[PDB]
Amino acid sequence: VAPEERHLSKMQQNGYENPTYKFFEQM
Amino acid sequence: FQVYYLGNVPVAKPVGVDVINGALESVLSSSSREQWTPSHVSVAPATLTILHQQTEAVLGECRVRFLSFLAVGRDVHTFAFIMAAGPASFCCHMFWCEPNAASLSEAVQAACMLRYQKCLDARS
Repeated sequence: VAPEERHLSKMQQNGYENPTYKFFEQM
Repeated sequence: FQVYYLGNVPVAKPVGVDVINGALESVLSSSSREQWTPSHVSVAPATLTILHQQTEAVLGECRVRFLSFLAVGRDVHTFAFIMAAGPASFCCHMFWCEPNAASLSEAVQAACMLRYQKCLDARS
């Protein structure tokens, strides 16, 4: 598993929730 | 290589790989490659600016603090992010990336990481 493919599969499978929006949301 | 802006569509939720793949399928169905706008993204912790390839005309500018979610599509060329355009209003911005969406998706995640630290530094 190349370094690309690991981060890449996660980006596809899970994506990424921006903690900035989740932070500024709680308040 | 090369990024193409596919445009943007309203979406129903702020997060989800299902949501962004739904958006990518709609836009892919209703356009042909000849119509895709060559462009590049200027990425900063504050904002993302989508710029037309040669002319550098602003096609959108999005504040990183109201970006709720991002992902690479099931097709590895695809990238999308969801914006909270308002409290209950969500808009998905979509791209086709050659050779793939890895470097751009990772740049945008990195903006979100540094922007988040700023939010913590602001209230420390």
